[PDB]
Amino acid sequence: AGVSEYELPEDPRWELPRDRLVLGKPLGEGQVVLAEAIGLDKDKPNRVTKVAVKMLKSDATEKDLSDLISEMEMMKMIGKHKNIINLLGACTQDGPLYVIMEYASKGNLREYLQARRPPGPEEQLSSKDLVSCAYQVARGMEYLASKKCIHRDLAARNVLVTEDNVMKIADFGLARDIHHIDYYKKTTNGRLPVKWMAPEALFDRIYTHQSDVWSFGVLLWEIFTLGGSPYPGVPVEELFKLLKEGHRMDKPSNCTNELYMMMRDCWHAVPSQRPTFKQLVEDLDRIVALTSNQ
Ligand SMILES: CN1CCN(c2ccc3[nH]c(-c4c(N)c5c(F)cccc5[nH]c4=O)nc3c2)CC1
Ligand SMILES: [Cl-]
Ligand SMILES: [Cl-]
Repeated sequence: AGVSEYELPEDPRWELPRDRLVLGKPLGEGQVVLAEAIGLDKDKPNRVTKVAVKMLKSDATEKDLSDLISEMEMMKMIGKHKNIINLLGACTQDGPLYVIMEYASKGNLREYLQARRPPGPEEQLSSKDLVSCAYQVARGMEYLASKKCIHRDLAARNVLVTEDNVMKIADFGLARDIHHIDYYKKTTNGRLPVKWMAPEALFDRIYTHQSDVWSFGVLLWEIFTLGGSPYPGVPVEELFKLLKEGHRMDKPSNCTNELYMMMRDCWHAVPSQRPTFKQLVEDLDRIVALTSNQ
């Protein structure tokens, strides 16, 4: 097929033999599939680990390859954290590139939240559990900011949830060209990504840790609305006009004034005035401690 024009250098720190990998069902679309890995840890060769594997489609170009490589190398550099999707290994030699990453069995946080809305098929979440989820997501972002990583698309759809209900930030290492970002393309739930972007990111294409903090304000809103859709019915130009006039979303029905205040602070018009992720981690810690299970 032409796969591939260049040569991939080997990296013994991360390489896994291809036959140690037992590929399973598609998880999403580069496409990500569930797989079983035999002997991921080279001191325990007879255990399988469920993992997710990212790979190129048959249609891919040298550019897609380069992008996937960039994400893998960024992930090597950023190192490990409980609340991000971690690099586990890679198959780079003698065949298609496979990037092996942590598997989150309950899927993305948006659907996870929606599936637990009171009926009108699992159980409802307590206030404490919602705040704990915000807290975990903030800890992940604080780790990434400390490693000088700007996410640029933080949203519930890019938070994954493990078997053990651990929140893990995903897709922080993607290489995208913000200038070819089409404001009109929609997500696969049908929503417009532009609704998570800070105004200076939106209008001026300036991406900072402060604009990530704006996005985290929107994610908080998602959490306390149980996976609700920001600015429903609103198209891109009307959104621009809302933001230019200083509109901010209403306080979700079940949500304390302290948490809504946290949201509004994340949405400060002056970026320097927004809290940092470190501050959010401390505030959410205290609030988790003061929130009832019941
Ligand atoms: C009934 N249940 C619904 C939720 N279920 C589910 C659905 C989709 C899912 N995608 C991932 C997943 C990624 N998409 C992913 C990535 F795109 C990059 C890096 C790591 C990744 N890890 C993942 O674990 N997990 C999923 C679980 C399992 C079945
Ligand atoms: Cl590490
Ligand atoms: Cl979404």
